[PDB]
Amino acid sequence: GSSGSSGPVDCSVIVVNKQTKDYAESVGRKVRDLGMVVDLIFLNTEVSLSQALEDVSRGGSPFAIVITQQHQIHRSCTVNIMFGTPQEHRNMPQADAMVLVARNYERYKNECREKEREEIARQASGPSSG
Repeated sequence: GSSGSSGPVDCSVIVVNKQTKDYAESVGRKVRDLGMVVDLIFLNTEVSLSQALEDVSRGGSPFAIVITQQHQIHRSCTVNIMFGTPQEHRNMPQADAMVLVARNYERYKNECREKEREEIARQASGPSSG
């Protein structure tokens, strides 16, 4: 390796609010219980959601979870896929999300792996270096 910053998050959790630090800390770990890389994005009065969504895609994050005060009450997040057809799941129960994520993920991987190292046989410094 070299250092290891973080990389692409299978399912990144978007939490603009702070109060939802624990609640979000779950939905995120929940996706991890499936064996999917998840992270927590805190935007404590900083930037906006999109700003994160933009980094989500560009970052690689195929799935992005939306968290917020309300979402806390209803206890539901918004799973927005970044890869493949534009599928926007609005209002979804954790259990479901976990299934929609655990399910999609399975497939996504099938398309992710593809094969033992793509045809490309040369790295010569890749993306994300800093």
